[PDB]
Amino acid sequence: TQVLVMPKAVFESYKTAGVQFNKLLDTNYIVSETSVNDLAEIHQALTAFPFLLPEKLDIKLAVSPIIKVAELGEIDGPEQFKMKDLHNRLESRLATNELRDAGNRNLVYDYYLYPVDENLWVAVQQSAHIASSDPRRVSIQLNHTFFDSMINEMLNTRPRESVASTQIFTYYLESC
Amino acid sequence: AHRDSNIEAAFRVISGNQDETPMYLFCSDKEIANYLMTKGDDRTLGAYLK
Amino acid sequence: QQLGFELSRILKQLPNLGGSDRKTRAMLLANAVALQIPFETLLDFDEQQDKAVAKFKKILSKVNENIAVDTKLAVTYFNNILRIRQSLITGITDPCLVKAVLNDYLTVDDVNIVSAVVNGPDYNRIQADMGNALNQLIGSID
Amino acid sequence: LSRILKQLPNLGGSDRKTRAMLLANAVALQIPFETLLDFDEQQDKAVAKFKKILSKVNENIAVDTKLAVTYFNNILRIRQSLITGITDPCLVKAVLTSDTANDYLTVDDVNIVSAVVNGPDYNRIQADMGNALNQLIGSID
Amino acid sequence: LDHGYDATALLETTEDIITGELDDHLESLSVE
Amino acid sequence: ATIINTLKTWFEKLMELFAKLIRWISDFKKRDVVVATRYGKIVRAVDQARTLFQELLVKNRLGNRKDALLEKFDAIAQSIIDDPKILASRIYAAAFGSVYYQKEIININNEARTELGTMEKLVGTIIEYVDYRALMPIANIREIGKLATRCNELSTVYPDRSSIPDFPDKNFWKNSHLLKDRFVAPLDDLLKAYRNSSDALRKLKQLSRNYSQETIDAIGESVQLINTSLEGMRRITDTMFEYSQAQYLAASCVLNYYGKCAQVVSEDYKIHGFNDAIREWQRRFDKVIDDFKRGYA
Amino acid sequence: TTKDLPTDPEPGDTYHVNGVDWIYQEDGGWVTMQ
Repeated sequence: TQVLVMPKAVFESYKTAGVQFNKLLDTNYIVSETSVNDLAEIHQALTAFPFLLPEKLDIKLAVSPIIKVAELGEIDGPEQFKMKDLHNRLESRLATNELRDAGNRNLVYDYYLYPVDENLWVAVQQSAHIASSDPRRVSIQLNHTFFDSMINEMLNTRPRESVASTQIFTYYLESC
Repeated sequence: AHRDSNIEAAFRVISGNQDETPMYLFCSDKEIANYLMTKGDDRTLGAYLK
Repeated sequence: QQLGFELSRILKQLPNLGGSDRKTRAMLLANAVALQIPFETLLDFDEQQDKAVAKFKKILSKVNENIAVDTKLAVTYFNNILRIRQSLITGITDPCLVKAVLNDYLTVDDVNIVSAVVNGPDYNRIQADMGNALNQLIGSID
Repeated sequence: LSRILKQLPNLGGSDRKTRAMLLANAVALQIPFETLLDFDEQQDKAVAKFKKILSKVNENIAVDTKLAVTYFNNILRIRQSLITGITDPCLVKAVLTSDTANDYLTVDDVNIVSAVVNGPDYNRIQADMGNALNQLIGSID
Repeated sequence: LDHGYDATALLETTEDIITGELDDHLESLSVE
Repeated sequence: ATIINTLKTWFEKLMELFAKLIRWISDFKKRDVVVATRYGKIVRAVDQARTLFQELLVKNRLGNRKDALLEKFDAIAQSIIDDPKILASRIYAAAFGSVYYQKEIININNEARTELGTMEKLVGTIIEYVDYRALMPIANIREIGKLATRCNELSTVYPDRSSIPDFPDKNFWKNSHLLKDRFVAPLDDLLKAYRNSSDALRKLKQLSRNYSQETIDAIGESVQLINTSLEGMRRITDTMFEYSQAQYLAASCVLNYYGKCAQVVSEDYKIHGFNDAIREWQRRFDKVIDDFKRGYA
Repeated sequence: TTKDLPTDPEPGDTYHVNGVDWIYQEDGGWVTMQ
């Protein structure tokens, strides 16, 4: 599968508006149903995801929409230049956000897993918590219900013995 | 007639210009000429011929 | 005059086309209410959104006693407009707003046009460079 | 500093005016207004810091410092109106169809906003809803 | 009623209609 | 008497209506002067750029890359015509090349310039009163209502462009020649007509004398007609001004189309093997861009 | 001047005014050939 981290604000928009979650990995669909700021915030939320996913089980972290847009802007086609214009807007909006939320600094997020098919693992970035001393341990303890949600879902397809050897399984044990 | 005559090749080999195509001159009288001359800006044939 | 009836009476005055009517009807309610509700000073955005939406939904419940509005679509618009409002109060204020409220004549389009012709940075990219090139100064001082 | 300032195309006699706007936004982005206070103490602090920042305009090329303060003060007052809430169609239009609003709205959402906001009777209808809400928003529990 | 059942008083005054139209037009300009 | 107060109240209301409109039209004139100065620069650049491409393509100087570059050019146009700044109203459809809508807008403009003379005559009629009932120019009043009605129809923005038939698609630069003749709103005529009308009413402050009922009835009709005319012309003027702004945007969009197309030619033959004609063409195009930039500067 | 074109023409019609050639395409209406 592929984990797609998005802020709660973006997730609730998708659920309220009724945006097909299946096609959020297809660049051509997400850019039509997603605002420029939402796309930038998804990038920022991916870059703030602290956990290492079980690559040994073919569980990858999604490539941010900005990179996908940047790549398509360099590939010949009938929409290439519209995609380049979108890229420029994403960079300016992303820089605008980075200059505003730079003060966030020392905090960690709660994550909620919303499985969508076997090729997409929506990870909702919820309320922040302040964590300056050993934020790695604080993040682990806070995300207990995120770790067991991931374990429950990958045990649907992956062998139990293999999942038991992942860092995600370990994080669950360390939390409780 | 343009295809079968192989005329375009003859012009290119003789002139040396590999992007040259013959121009077809319509030799009419005074009455027919008034019907051949139309939207003169597009004074071209089916495709690349003039 | 219950709010549900007064808002419905006004919404009836929008021009009609066909089924597109529910998208423009919902949008106008989202625009008016998202921008009209005052913010409480003690709340952060997270709490202000939950409170503002709770009232917005209650308003729709009263409006839907008089005129049909798609609830889920209106909330979608409401949250988007509310986030824009929250961004403006904490974030960057567009120069069109300074211009609209306040000798201001040359507009942003006027410079974005030149940048587009020369294929250089536009106003927003320059604005991003300004703040970035200023980040160190503001952080250093107080 | 000057590297990026030289990226702004020259436009008539406005070179000193557009950069004044750019600087006012650049500072106002990173000095927030704490919602806890009213428009006197947090306002004076934000303005005082802005004027102190203007002390370094000798590093810049074309900054009208008197206008830059005017723009900065306008930003703070506009934020006050937005915190308290706005209904005036002349300002609501400016917010709904703007460079910020086009980044939070999708292409289809903008198309809808552009259909309502640019209607022949928008200003009248929007004003009427502003009064319908301002008078009764408190009635909603 | 508002004023009274006399059919003559029920009739709206033309001068008041002209003033009203002027007031409604000016109100719209204040809104716009 | 109460008649004098009624007349004076109406006159103040009319002058207040003009005072609000005059300020609005002055703001329009100030903005239009800025736009007109920049619009001249844009059109010159578009005419020069259009000629350069006409030469570039008609001589087949691109060679085998012609087809590929043309596809890119279409992609550029598609990215510009879909710019959300371009509203779905027929006003912008006309500004971006549509012919039927443009003709209607021009006809409306030309008619408004003549109906303004009627507005002056209505006010002059009031001066002649303050039985002499003028025959009244209610005719042109029917027409200004129809023109304002059509202006509202044109300016309406639909949720989707598909609601407008023959809306300009990516092929909006092909009709850029229609932008040569700048569209000018009758802003100067409005200011003259409104300022003269306001001053004429200002000179009636001293009324005095009891008036006959037939004089007051005739004045009442004139006041009502003027009120309707002012609202009608306001609707028309705003729509005609919107087209002026739309045409400015359309001219900028065509210039941006040509600018981006030239950039693709430069990049394409910097990656591939450039010819001498290509470098000569690009230098000519760069001169056009430089003149444009210097004009704005 | 170049807006003297016939109203309601057939699709695919071509009409020449003032050195400008106009094709009446079904989608875009009147558009110059080049």
